[PDB]
Amino acid sequence: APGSQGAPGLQGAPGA
Amino acid sequence: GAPGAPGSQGAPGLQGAPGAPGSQGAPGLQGAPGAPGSQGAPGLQG
Repeated sequence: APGSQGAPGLQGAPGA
Repeated sequence: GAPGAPGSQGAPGLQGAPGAPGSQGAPGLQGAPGAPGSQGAPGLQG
């Protein structure tokens, strides 16, 4: 898993 | 006694070389990965 840093998901996104 | 061997000679040995450490090895291991594209989340609600 390590390597995919930054925003591999929504993160800041409260939702969609 | 003129018989003798002042010029027997040859080419013994012929050393190849002392060292030559490395023509070329591993190109590399890439590194920081990448899934080319933007894995964004849905925009504002809607």
